[PDB]
Amino acid sequence: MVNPTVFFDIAVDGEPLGRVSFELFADKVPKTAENFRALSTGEKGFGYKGSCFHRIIPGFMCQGGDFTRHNGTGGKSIYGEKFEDENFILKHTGPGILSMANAGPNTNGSQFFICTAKTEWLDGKHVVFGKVKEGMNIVEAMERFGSRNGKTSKKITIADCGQLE
Amino acid sequence: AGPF
Repeated sequence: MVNPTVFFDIAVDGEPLGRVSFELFADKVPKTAENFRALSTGEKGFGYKGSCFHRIIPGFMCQGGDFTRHNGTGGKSIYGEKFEDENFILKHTGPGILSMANAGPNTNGSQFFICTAKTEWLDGKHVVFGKVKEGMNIVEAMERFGSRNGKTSKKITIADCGQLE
Repeated sequence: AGPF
């Protein structure tokens, strides 16, 4: 079939930093992929546009998607406040992997993370549903603004986002 | 929300 492709235009303290596009594996994780896609277009009203990456740990991952509380404690899916873990077919095999952040089994909302390294210990706990297609260097560049505990030195936000294909 |  055809997997959706979405993009994120990143900005640091307002200054445009570049674009990152993802391939969502709708063929294997349809519901999870649809959720991310819809949140990227903003077709349901709420979405990712304007939200920031509140947690960046260099060498581990970049986390964002909490557009309601902006600190990892909020966010919601197009299915409600949270949906079940669709499946664990895909694994965290390396940099670029797009996975779902959560606070335990079946607590998927809108938060996600982009891996900047192989994080095998997350397999079976977080649903992998896509991967970076283009702009991986933009993701690595974002690490420059993170810290060991995740606190970011600058305001990293999703200036704009949408669907390409 | 994790990951830990």
